[PDB]
Amino acid sequence: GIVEQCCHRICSLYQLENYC
Amino acid sequence: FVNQHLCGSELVEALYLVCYER
Repeated sequence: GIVEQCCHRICSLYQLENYC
Repeated sequence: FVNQHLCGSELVEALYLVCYER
C-alpha cells in the first residue's frame, strides 16, 4: 500500500498520485 | 522526485498537494 511504497520504501511522484 | 521517504504528516501533505486540481 501507500505506506509500504512511500514511507517504508521510496516512491515516485507517479506512484504517489496513483493513490488519489 | 526527491528520493525521500514520505511518512506521517509529510505523506499527508504530499498527497493533498499531488491530488489537487483547481
